[PDB]
Amino acid sequence: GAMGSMERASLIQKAKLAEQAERYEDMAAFMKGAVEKGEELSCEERNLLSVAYKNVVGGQRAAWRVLSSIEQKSNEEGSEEKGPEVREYREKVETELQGVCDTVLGLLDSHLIKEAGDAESRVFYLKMKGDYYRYLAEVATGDDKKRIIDSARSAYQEAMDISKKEMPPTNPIRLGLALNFSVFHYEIANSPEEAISLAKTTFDEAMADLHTLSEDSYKDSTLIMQLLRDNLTLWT
Amino acid sequence: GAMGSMERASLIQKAKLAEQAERYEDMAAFMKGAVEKGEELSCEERNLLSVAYKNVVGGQRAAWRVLSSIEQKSNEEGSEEKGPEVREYREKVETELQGVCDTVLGLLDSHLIKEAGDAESRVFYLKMKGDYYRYLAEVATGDDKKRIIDSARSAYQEAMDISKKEMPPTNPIRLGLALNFSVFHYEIANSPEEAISLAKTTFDEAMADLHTLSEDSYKDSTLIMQLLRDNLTLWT
Amino acid sequence: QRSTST
Amino acid sequence: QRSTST
Ligand SMILES: [Cl-]
Ligand SMILES: [Cl-]
Ligand SMILES: [Cl-]
Ligand SMILES: [Cl-]
Ligand SMILES: [Mg+2]
Ligand SMILES: [Mg+2]
Ligand SMILES: [Mg+2]
Ligand SMILES: [Mg+2]
Ligand SMILES: [Mg+2]
Ligand SMILES: [Mg+2]
Ligand SMILES: [Mg+2]
Ligand SMILES: [Mg+2]
Repeated sequence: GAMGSMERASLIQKAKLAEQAERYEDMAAFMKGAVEKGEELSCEERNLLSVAYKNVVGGQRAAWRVLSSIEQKSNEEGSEEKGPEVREYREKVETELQGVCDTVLGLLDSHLIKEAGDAESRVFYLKMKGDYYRYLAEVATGDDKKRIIDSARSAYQEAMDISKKEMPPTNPIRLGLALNFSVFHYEIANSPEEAISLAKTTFDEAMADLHTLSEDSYKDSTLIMQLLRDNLTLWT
Repeated sequence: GAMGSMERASLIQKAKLAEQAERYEDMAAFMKGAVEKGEELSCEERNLLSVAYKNVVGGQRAAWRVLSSIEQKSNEEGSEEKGPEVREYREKVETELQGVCDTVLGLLDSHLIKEAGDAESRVFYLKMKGDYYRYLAEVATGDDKKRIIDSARSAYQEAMDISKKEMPPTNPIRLGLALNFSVFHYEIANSPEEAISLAKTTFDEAMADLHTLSEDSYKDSTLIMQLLRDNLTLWT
Repeated sequence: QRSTST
Repeated sequence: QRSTST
């Protein structure tokens, strides 16, 4: 693409500069370029990829929710007709969001997942696949909605099965996957009981394994554990 | 442009939605489209234009400063050579910033300023012209730097002369212009004494005129007055 | 408060 | 602290 002429190492370096500058669209474009070099990503490189796109799509999602709320209020009894503009603009943001998700899913499919043999990498990328299908599901309202939901579920489930076999209960990737799959259950799949049970069992299993950890690992694991607890507090 | 087929009123409406969503690049593009319809802008519309571009360029400026700081540290005694990447990325951000400034200056020149006859509008647009030349000056390092500085000065000065003749001391536009011209003096023109004297005299003149105001006007004027005081505190 | 993800 | 503008 436009990054084809730039060295892989330079793309990585610039991704890191973009991160420091909070230039997440640039960060994402640099990491897309790096992925497209065809080489596997290191642990640190995976994190750059994920953070870049998380921030880009997160901004889009937040804008979409503002616009969708305004649209929904426009459809209430007693609201003045204001024309097609709110729908149009919501649709514009939606289409851009969908495009970013499709871009990420395309990187995963060509060829990050298929080349990922270690559980760290494979679980990481399958979690991402679940996340971006989840974001597609958040805006879906038509005949593929069920299929999009199932795609998210499938990816998360595969990642869960690997993570349970291959990673300790306190591994940050395993914990973040469980966190996000629980969010899927609660917010997408109409399965709040499943969400709660997953979050509880994940938390408890991790607590039981903290004793095996160094101080640094302990800090990393207890961080995400707190996110699980935050959702449990909100949902119960 | 890409907005040529959209109604003026629809562009305005969508600018307002973009503002609510904090989608400032979209906001700016909608307001560029509205300007390009060829009709003068209302007071409210001017504010949308200015806020949109202020936020876009403000983000770019903040990123540029992070990158320039990293670059400058790379040029210090004992810093490892790391190749052209930091400069390249700073330059990319810089060029994009310059482009946005040139876009804004182009809207002002074709044809917002020439059509603006009321002091509110004329001063507003001349203040913008000074601001965007100021932003160009912040990144300028070569043979046009003096000319860019002079262009900012010229625009600010013209706006000052009109504002003093045509607006009360407490008018928010007059106050914001003085604020920004003082910043110009301090940060661009190597004239800290001029900056301080302008900020003081502006503040004092406004304080003397507050008694003429309604509660609402009072609130609007004392807001910007506090910004003047904040700079005076920082600079003295 | 929204659900939290990572 | 930077200089403040509006
Ligand atoms: Cl639109
Ligand atoms: Cl498995
Ligand atoms: Cl670059
Ligand atoms: Cl005059
Ligand atoms: Mg190479
Ligand atoms: Mg009515
Ligand atoms: Mg759609
Ligand atoms: Mg492999
Ligand atoms: Mg028309
Ligand atoms: Mg050395
Ligand atoms: Mg340059
Ligand atoms: Mg006129």
